Amino acid sequence: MSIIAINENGFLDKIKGRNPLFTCVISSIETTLSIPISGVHRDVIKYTPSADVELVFYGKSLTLKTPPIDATGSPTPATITRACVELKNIKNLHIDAGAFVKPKIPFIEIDEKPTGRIEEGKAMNNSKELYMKGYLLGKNLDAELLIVGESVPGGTTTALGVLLGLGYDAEGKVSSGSINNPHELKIKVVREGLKKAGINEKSSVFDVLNAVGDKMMPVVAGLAISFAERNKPVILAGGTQMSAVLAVIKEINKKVLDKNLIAIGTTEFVLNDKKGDLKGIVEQIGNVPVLASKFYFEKAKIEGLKNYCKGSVKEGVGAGGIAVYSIVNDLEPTKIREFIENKFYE
Repeated sequence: MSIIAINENGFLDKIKGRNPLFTCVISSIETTLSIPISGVHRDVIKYTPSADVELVFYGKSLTLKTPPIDATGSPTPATITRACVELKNIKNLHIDAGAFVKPKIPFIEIDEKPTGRIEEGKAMNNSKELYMKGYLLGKNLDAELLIVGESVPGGTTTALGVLLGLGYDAEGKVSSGSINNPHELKIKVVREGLKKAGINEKSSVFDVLNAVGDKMMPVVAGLAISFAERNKPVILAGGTQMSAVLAVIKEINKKVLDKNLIAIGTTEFVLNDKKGDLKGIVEQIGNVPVLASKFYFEKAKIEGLKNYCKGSVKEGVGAGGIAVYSIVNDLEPTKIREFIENKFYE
């Protein structure tokens, strides 16, 4: 309808009428401060993830005082997530797995240290701990459904690395936030780091993460496995990075994906990315529902939204996913667009 479904195997009936909790897991990547692997400008990259979740939780950013707009002038996808949170009354609580600058709203601290130098094969020490920290947290979170999103700048390069390190064919398939994608750079950083950590076929998932992952990933894997083991549906609210994460879920608990309980929820912009292949990556991982939200941003009064139609900003902060949740639960898609148009004064 206003949802694009790839292997909807009675999953949409599973998220209908259920009570959600939304959470966004934020992290920073040390590489990102010296190497322009991400589209977020260096001058503001440290502050970006907190500012995102502040907008979702509180209604405005508090470290950054400026409005939801990126280079290109596009409203950042937190505007979508917020819209949904306000129009569908979705309780939300956000998690820090290493943001350079911490949020000024209440947040769950899980790891205060950033993800490390990806090109040096030292992303982290404790992918297993982070996984467990996320698992145990999930037990104490009560909801009939989890929508778990992310906000990690440079996360598109760690998604590439982790998938490549688990032996998937991902090369032209993981993409970028922007239209421009410095692929040559990104893949050199990732391969450089797999080389240095000594990653191979015999490597464990915790090694690959430790080499080139980002800390958001284990936590979300823990969170998701936890809800899935309790027979609760989970929407991995992100694009191509969530495929990486799905890949990790498969390594830790292959038999959880046999339950039809974990879906990727993203936007039409990611799905229909000319420069990437979410569907393709996910076919290699397993038969998992992939669902994208339609925004009808072509009709938007605010021109920054139409930039989504071009690829200039595609997804983030669980926007794709929380909108899937909303739309299936009877939010008219245009209500999202209008919300954002009305809200643009703060």
